[PDB]
Amino acid sequence: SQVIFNSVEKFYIPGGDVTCHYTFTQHFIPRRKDWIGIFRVGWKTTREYYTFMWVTLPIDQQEVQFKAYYLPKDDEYYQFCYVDEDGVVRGASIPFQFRPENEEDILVVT
Amino acid sequence: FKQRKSLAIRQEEVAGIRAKFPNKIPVVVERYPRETFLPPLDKTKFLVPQELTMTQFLSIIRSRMVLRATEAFYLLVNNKSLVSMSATMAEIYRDYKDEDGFVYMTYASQETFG
Repeated sequence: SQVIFNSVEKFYIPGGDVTCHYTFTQHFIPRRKDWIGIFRVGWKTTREYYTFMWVTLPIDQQEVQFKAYYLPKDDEYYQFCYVDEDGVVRGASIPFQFRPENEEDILVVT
Repeated sequence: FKQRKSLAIRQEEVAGIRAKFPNKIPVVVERYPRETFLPPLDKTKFLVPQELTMTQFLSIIRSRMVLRATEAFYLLVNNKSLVSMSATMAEIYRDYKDEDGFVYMTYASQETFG
């Protein structure tokens, strides 16, 4: 709703850092304990985050970077969620997997 | 690789492959297990054009060898089937395709069937 994720990939290569792109809607006011976290799809509560980053500062079309080490190892679906200081999710991305789109043993012939 | 993956998992892999490349034929290529001479591949699944001949496909397989071997060798569908090397992948798929949606090939420099 109030926070929107852009350029979210369906696939993120394991071992690469993930740049998360987000934009605040016109009437949304970000706060400094606000955060972005990566949730298994089907998360029940915001306390279930796999990994997180604080909303990036300072704030003047935003991005935050997730280091490869802290990213999910498995084949499950995840999404970005924006959680404000009150514990309220203000935006959630399309789902994605941490995995090559094409497994490496695959060779495309043209 | 019927032993590593379940029928449904393989059918799913074919589904995904076909969704990204609906025009290709998915081919599982495997080194004859008793091969002592030819080197292994850096690739397992080959997504090939319908019109590609068995010969051209053999040259591709050769190009994926982790060591360089110029020697002639055999391409056996299912490891049971000697086929015309002038045959296109479309024909091999029509005639030899596995129930899971994959075509299987074994490459060997020599083999003795029972």
